[PDB]
Amino acid sequence: RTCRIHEISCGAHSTQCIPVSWRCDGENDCDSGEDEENCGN
Amino acid sequence: KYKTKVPSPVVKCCGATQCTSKPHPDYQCQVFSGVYPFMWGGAYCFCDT
Amino acid sequence: DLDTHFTQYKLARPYIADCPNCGHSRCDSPIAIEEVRGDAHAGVIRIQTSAMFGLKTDGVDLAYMSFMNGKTQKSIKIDNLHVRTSAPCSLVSHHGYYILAQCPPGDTVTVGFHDGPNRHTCTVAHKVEFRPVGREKYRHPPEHGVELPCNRYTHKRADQGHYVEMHQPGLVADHSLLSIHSAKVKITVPSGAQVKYYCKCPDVRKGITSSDHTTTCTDVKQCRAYLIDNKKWVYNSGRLPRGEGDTFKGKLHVPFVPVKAKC
Amino acid sequence: GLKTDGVDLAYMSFMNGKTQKSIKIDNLHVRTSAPCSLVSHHGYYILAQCPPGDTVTVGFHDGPNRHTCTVAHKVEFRPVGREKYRHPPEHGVELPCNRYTHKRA
Amino acid sequence: DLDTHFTQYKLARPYIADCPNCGHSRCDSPIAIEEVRGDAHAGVIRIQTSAMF
Amino acid sequence: PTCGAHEFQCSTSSCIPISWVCDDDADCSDQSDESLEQCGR
Amino acid sequence: PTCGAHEFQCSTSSCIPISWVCDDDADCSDQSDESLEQCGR
Amino acid sequence: KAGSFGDLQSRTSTSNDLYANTNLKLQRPQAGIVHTPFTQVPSGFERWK
Amino acid sequence: IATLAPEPLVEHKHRTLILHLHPDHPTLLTTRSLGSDANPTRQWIERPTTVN
Ligand SMILES: [Ca+2]
Ligand SMILES: [Ca+2]
Ligand SMILES: [Ca+2]
Repeated sequence: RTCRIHEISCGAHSTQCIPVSWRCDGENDCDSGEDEENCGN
Repeated sequence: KYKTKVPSPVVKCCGATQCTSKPHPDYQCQVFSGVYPFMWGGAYCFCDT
Repeated sequence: DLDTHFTQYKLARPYIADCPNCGHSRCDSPIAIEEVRGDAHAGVIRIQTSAMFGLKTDGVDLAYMSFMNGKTQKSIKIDNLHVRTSAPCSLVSHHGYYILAQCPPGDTVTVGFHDGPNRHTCTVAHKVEFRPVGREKYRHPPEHGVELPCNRYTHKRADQGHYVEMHQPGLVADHSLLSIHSAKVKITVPSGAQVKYYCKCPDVRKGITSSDHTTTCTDVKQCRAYLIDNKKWVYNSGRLPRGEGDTFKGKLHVPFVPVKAKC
Repeated sequence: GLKTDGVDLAYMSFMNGKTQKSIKIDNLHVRTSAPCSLVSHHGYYILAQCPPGDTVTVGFHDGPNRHTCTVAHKVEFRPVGREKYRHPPEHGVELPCNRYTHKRA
Repeated sequence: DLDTHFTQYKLARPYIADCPNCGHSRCDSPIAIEEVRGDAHAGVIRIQTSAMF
Repeated sequence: PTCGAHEFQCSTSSCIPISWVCDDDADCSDQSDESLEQCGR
Repeated sequence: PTCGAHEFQCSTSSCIPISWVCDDDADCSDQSDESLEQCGR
Repeated sequence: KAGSFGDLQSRTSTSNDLYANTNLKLQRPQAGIVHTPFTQVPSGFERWK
Repeated sequence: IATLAPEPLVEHKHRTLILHLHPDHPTLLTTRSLGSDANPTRQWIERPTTVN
């Protein structure tokens, strides 16, 4: 991890970094499916 | 005599989509996985199978 | 006035959708037969296509039609617009997406139009039959006969209380706008196109751009491209992909509504 | 496909007397009861997709000439499977059939 | 002679008479099909019209 | 005989709507909807 | 997928004869036999 | 019964509630094209005529 | 590509199967039993009919 403050890491397995705006977009980006969960209602 | 109308399908083609139960006479839902369509000007999206 | 009927038909554009047996191998055609209705009492039918008839880029003109070849909406003078089933039918009128014709019985429905040396044909498999009126099974309407109440499709375009809905078009995929600049792929975005992209060259590189945006990846085969045109709307066919978010419920009248007449 | 000087798929050649003419394919029509949509042509052979009927006729315009020839051969429609359709559908069941090849080889 | 078959036909003219279904709505046309005769043995018919050929 | 406010009355007590006048059609038996005094052609 | 001396392989076990290469017909979904580099046009 | 007389039942010609069972079943699109196919029994009102 | 018939309507009874069939093309229905004798039937259905 240890990315910039405008980006959030995903998966916590390969330490890959994505921007925050790609939340609950419906596309499986990372290897783990944590990026499609905990989105807004 | 009836007339069955078909709305435009959604193609979210990297992942999966689900529907609710809309109130309509003889309403139908289905989800078909791994279609890989081909429009004009090449294939629709990159995600194979 | 003509523009009273043609008001909400100026706000929509033709589209390219799937047509079986367009040539011999079910290509994508600018004219695509959807929902031909054939339950009138004299063999008259109403065919809905994807092209636009009687509408230029400016004004309205009854001899001009509009269609698409790619992303450019092209207008062309109507010269030979033919409708045939098993013998060549004689068409009656045309307004927007809809053609009206008086056809002999058969099993196919064929439309076509020439622009230069092109053909642009589409053939759908719809069983159209001739329905006589009364207690005699004649095969063609006669010169002299007793008058009876028959239901037909009307000759005049008007509102008449029947509506269809248009929708904002979804993403249309174009691959001719992705080219390599020197060794890295470049996106050509014409005139506020808002071209989407999706690269998986080492990883996901999705985003929306509005101009230039020279992509820092190698091959043109590992990145998809789209095109967001929201100026004109389309009828929500079953052969077009839907939009992403909420799409507005538009309205569009059907020109040749069924009426009751004398046969 | 031959224009007496090479190979070009938009050309045809024929004889009017003892002189072997060569023209461009302008209106090559095949009709049975309705006009068919032809697929390919190679040498002596034309491939076409025709509706059923009792006659087969082809023709080509040389100048203002017509050049028609109508033979009497009964051609039918043969569906595949256990349903007797009269035109191939948009959707359904893929089944093995036997048809003439698109390719020239 | 070819002129012998047209001596009484120079005194005649075409005319406009009604016929159903030009397009959709039973025109008045220079071509008007009257008395189609089809009693031959190979599908050859003779059609009398209003125009002059 | 007077029709409604959204109807144009040609002759012989048959009236067509205001959307149907000056549009190259014969919606009345006297062709008053496409006459020279209304369309001005 | 090594084919013989009279067969041309497009991609992923798809073999066509050498006479089927550069003849204005796409016999492969890869379309390698009628490409810009293989045909030379 | 989907094929005889009551495939489509409506209380008034302008009514908003509709009864409809026409055995509408969706079908999988094939060979990579975007279209929505279906299969259903024909209208019994057209059969009653 | 060959056509697909509309699905038949199955109605059960005591040792009886009732099929309401509404074809759009002349469609073939062949049955047999899985016993010692099959007793096969074979017919082409053109009109909407009903068999037991
Ligand atoms: Ca995401
Ligand atoms: Ca008018
Ligand atoms: Ca080849």
